[PDB]
Amino acid sequence: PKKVLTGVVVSDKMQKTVTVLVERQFPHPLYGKVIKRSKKYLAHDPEEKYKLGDVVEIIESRPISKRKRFRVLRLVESGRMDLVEKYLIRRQNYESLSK
Amino acid sequence: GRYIGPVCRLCRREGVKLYLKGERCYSPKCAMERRPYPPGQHGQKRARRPSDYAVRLREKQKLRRIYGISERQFRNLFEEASKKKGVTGSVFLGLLESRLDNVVYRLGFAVSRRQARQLVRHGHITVNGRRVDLPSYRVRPGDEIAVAEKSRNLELIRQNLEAMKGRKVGPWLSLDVEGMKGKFLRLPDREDLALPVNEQLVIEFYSR
Amino acid sequence: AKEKDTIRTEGVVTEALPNATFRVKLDSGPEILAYISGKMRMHYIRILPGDRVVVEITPYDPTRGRIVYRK
Amino acid sequence: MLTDPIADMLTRIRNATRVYKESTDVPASRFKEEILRILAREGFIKGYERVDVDGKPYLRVYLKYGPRRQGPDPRPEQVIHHIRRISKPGRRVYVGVKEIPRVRRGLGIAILSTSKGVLTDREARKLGVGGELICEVW
Amino acid sequence: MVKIRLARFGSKHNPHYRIVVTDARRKRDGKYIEKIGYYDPRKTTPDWLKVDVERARYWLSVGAQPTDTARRLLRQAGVFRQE
Amino acid sequence: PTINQLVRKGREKVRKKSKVPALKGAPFRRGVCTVVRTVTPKKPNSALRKVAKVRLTSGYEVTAYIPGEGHNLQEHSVVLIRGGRVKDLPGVRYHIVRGVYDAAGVKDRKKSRSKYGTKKPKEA
RNA sequence: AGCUAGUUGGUGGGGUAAUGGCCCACCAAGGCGACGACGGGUAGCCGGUCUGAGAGGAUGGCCGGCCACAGGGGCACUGAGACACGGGCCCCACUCCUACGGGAGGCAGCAGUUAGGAAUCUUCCGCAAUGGGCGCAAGCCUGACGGAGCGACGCCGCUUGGAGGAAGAAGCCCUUCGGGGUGUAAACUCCUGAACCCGGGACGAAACCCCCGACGAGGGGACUGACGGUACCGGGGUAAUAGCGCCGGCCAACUCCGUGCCAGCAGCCGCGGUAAUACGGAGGGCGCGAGCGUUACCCGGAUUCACUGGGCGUAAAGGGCGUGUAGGCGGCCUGGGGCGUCCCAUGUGAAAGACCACGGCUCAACCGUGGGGGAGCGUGGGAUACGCUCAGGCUAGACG
Ligand SMILES: [Mg+2]
Ligand SMILES: [Mg+2]
Ligand SMILES: [Mg+2]
Ligand SMILES: [Mg+2]
Ligand SMILES: [Mg+2]
Ligand SMILES: [Mg+2]
Ligand SMILES: [Mg+2]
Ligand SMILES: [Mg+2]
Ligand SMILES: [Mg+2]
Ligand SMILES: [Mg+2]
Ligand SMILES: [Mg+2]
Ligand SMILES: [Mg+2]
Ligand SMILES: [Mg+2]
Ligand SMILES: [Mg+2]
Ligand SMILES: [Mg+2]
Ligand SMILES: [Mg+2]
Ligand SMILES: [Mg+2]
Ligand SMILES: [Mg+2]
Ligand SMILES: [Mg+2]
Ligand SMILES: [Mg+2]
Ligand SMILES: [Mg+2]
Ligand SMILES: [Mg+2]
Ligand SMILES: [Mg+2]
Ligand SMILES: [Mg+2]
Ligand SMILES: [Mg+2]
Ligand SMILES: [Mg+2]
Ligand SMILES: [Mg+2]
Ligand SMILES: [Mg+2]
Ligand SMILES: [Mg+2]
Ligand SMILES: [Mg+2]
Ligand SMILES: [Mg+2]
Ligand SMILES: [Mg+2]
Ligand SMILES: [Mg+2]
Ligand SMILES: [Mg+2]
Ligand SMILES: [Mg+2]
Ligand SMILES: [Mg+2]
Ligand SMILES: [Mg+2]
Ligand SMILES: [Mg+2]
Ligand SMILES: [Mg+2]
Ligand SMILES: [Mg+2]
Ligand SMILES: [Mg+2]
Ligand SMILES: [Mg+2]
Ligand SMILES: [Mg+2]
Ligand SMILES: [Mg+2]
Ligand SMILES: [Mg+2]
Ligand SMILES: [Mg+2]
Ligand SMILES: [Mg+2]
Ligand SMILES: [Mg+2]
Ligand SMILES: [Mg+2]
Repeated sequence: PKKVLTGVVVSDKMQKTVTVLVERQFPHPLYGKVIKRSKKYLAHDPEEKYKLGDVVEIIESRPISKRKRFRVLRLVESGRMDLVEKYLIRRQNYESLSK
Repeated sequence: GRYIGPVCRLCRREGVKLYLKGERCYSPKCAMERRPYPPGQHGQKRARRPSDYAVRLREKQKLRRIYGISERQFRNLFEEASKKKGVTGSVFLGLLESRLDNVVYRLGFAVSRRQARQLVRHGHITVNGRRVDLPSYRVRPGDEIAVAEKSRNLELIRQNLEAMKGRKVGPWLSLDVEGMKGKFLRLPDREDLALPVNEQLVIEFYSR
Repeated sequence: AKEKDTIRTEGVVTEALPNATFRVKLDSGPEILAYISGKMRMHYIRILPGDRVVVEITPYDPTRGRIVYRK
Repeated sequence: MLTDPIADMLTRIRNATRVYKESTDVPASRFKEEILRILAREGFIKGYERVDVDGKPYLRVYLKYGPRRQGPDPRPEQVIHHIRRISKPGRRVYVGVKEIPRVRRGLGIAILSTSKGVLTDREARKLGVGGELICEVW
Repeated sequence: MVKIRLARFGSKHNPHYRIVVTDARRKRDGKYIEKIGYYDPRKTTPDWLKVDVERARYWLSVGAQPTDTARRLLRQAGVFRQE
Repeated sequence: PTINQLVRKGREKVRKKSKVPALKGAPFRRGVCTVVRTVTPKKPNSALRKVAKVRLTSGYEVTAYIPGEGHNLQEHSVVLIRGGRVKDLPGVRYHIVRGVYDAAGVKDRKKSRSKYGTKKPKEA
């Protein structure tokens, strides 16, 4: 099957593209305690149909760019910006820890 | 290869008869009946309480001495036994017994285990009608050990058979004295053997 | 093998280094840091500069002597 | 924060047994009740009633004890000699049916939360289902 | 051209083969597609060759090509035999 | 350390600090001597414990210890180090294995021979 | 600790077998980052191998898979497939010849040389096998492979005899002077015959090929062995290599003399400074044995990085305290979804290995056949306690 992922649209800032953010709650091989790691996926958005904070289902496609390999297959729930919010705050935080 | 040397010394050391002579060791000469102390310059000297390790080691030596095997071979056998299902201790001993030379000694074709080995290695021994000259050679159950036809007429073997004529083999074995055959019928056990060893100790030793 | 080789020459105690080591100037010449003998140490035999002491010296390195006898 | 319920309950039980309190008391829960049932049937307790302590649903847990024993250390031989949460929050523990713990080589038990319910290790093996391994008791 | 052929195994002076279907461009001992038979030339065993016939037939059908020795072996254990 | 802590940081895998830098993790290095000198041992041993500064095929310049009584070891002696810090002499981490190149068998040792490179004596 | 400007996304095009910033033109200004980007160091990666009870830790030699690279760096061309180890162009570095303009090279193919190194093989035979390429076939190649050589480099098997034989020869050693020890060990008698010699002699090789049969099935024929005159078999037939470590404790095994904190030993502790069971020898003993040791490395022991399985008053260890962001974590009841979780089914988990069983080498190592197991991941269905999530309610926590 084509790999199906579930994630929240953390960004729309490129034409016909969404930065989707997929959580993946996997148990940690050595210790066991189930980690909640997350990855950004850049996803082809044919229309700019999908706005920020949309939780979408994403499918691997032929390439349509260096680090953009996914059709947005379908929407699940929309508008849950809370989920975009945490991510955004994390991103912001970095600005601190430097020199 | 062999131990290849002074034997009743070994008997003296392990503090117990080990019968690596077969005839003399039976007689009033095993240097246990006449004398019985660990050899060399510190013989009659006080025997201080040995370590736990020490005892185990001595037991292993005893066992090894009895079956006349290069330590490596012994170790391999032990390992095999351990790998094998069934009680390692007993199974190990069974495996040891299974040795062709040892079987021959036990069947009686030769009086001494060394002698048996020698007999095997010259080609006087024949499993299942074939020259099986390998002292190592573990025999499976249901296998007929026989003196080779060309070795039946030879005097030593005849003498041994005569000695063994009437007097019993092992419970695990069968011997036909006339045709010089002898079937390794079942596989042996622990109670089936008179051994001065406590194979548990051997196991422990190997475990370390 | 244990080689009999050493030179049993005497010397003036020049200077006390640590441990019980001394730069002692011999009968013949060169000053070598010479450490005190074990025997001497055992019998507590002190040395100070301004002494004349027996100093056994090696063939391998005639630079490290050994102060043998109690002065 | 009271930050585990199940573990706390287990710990409460343990503490009450350590000083031979006839009956402990632990705030009620479905899961806790289930656990107690499993314990009860296995026999680590006399059983539980469910009282209302000061307004709130609470389970008395009637702790079983071995007989008053002769000699120095007159201390009634505990039946729950030791009790241990295994899947705690943080490190949660899920074991396949093959991986299900044989606690004390059979003697005491391991409580397993399964899709089939809370049930002893034995039960889990019988039904052939693993689950989240709650705790062991012996 | 996926061949049916004899992958050498065993040891020194202990030659053994597997009647094995592989792409021609391989280490003769290399990762083959299917082990469809085995064969001992030294004929030590009573079962000195055993080829699975159906699988071999299938391989032949897709156009696997048996190497001369392999072909011979197949013939011996009736794969080309038409009744 | 809480399991979350472990996940974050893990365990610092204990790196085995190498006791001998003869290099390559090689069993022996043959170096050429510079100075066969003699050294005073540490606090509780007193001798004139022999030694040789050795300059190596591994570029390092280390003082190996000479075992056995005597030595045809000189100055420009091509010699094989063995590795194995000797307790007494401070900062001497090696040996000279005897019975190779310039170093020769400790003469007329009858007992522990293979360790001193002394060829079996021809018994009459 | 920030990195990035073909960098990120778009449109358009080029290029490609094909997607694509792969590349370009033009916009838009992103994209990644402490869930550790970039930088540095290091390194082929894996099936496996070792080790470990296991979890794990190391490691990736050999055999199998994949990559990369064929002096260093570009680059294409040809082709089904390469940017091409024994094809091409170019630059560079090196060696090689040059009539000085110029060309010739490429062993990380086998073998060998030399260097470096502690250290690593024969300028071997063969196409008989199996595989490759070509060709109708014959056949030709084939340093793939098959074998032989050398190396105790490992593993396994075997030999250096066996039976008897003193109340104990000699020699050597201790002694308390009687004796003890070495030791049935030897000597010696009988036996058996590794070696060695003679006779025989493989299996591995039946196809390809030819004829009959249709050049099909199928049947018959004929040829062919590097190893190798080897293995092995039959006869013949002599008693026919033992060594190395250790002997204070850990650790199996002690006495004497030499020696005097010296010469030495040492893995740690530590022996030696005139009775050394620790040094050197001697006897004796213990361990292993065609080996035995040392070195180096790995794991183990080390629950000494502790997930299993440690700790933090005083031993190393609680931040000087707040307040907080990220994260981690989370009370009680009901309902759904079922992501985690569990189960079942099947797909995958190559081969070899490792596990088991049998089989073949006179045994074994080694190998073959057959079985099973398998962490993981895929898909279909299911389960709902837990965790998750969404919805609703509750008051024990929290705040008011
Ligand atoms: Mg051997
Ligand atoms: Mg020594
Ligand atoms: Mg395009
Ligand atoms: Mg790019
Ligand atoms: Mg541009
Ligand atoms: Mg680098
Ligand atoms: Mg590298
Ligand atoms: Mg690695
Ligand atoms: Mg490989
Ligand atoms: Mg080169
Ligand atoms: Mg080039
Ligand atoms: Mg290049
Ligand atoms: Mg090419
Ligand atoms: Mg090229
Ligand atoms: Mg390439
Ligand atoms: Mg080349
Ligand atoms: Mg080469
Ligand atoms: Mg050379
Ligand atoms: Mg060199
Ligand atoms: Mg070779
Ligand atoms: Mg040729
Ligand atoms: Mg061919
Ligand atoms: Mg022609
Ligand atoms: Mg040619
Ligand atoms: Mg070869
Ligand atoms: Mg060999
Ligand atoms: Mg060697
Ligand atoms: Mg004898
Ligand atoms: Mg004879
Ligand atoms: Mg011949
Ligand atoms: Mg002799
Ligand atoms: Mg001892
Ligand atoms: Mg010692
Ligand atoms: Mg001594
Ligand atoms: Mg070795
Ligand atoms: Mg550990
Ligand atoms: Mg812990
Ligand atoms: Mg601690
Ligand atoms: Mg402190
Ligand atoms: Mg504080
Ligand atoms: Mg706070
Ligand atoms: Mg928070
Ligand atoms: Mg909850
Ligand atoms: Mg939460
Ligand atoms: Mg497999
Ligand atoms: Mg297999
Ligand atoms: Mg067999
Ligand atoms: Mg709620
Ligand atoms: Mg208040």
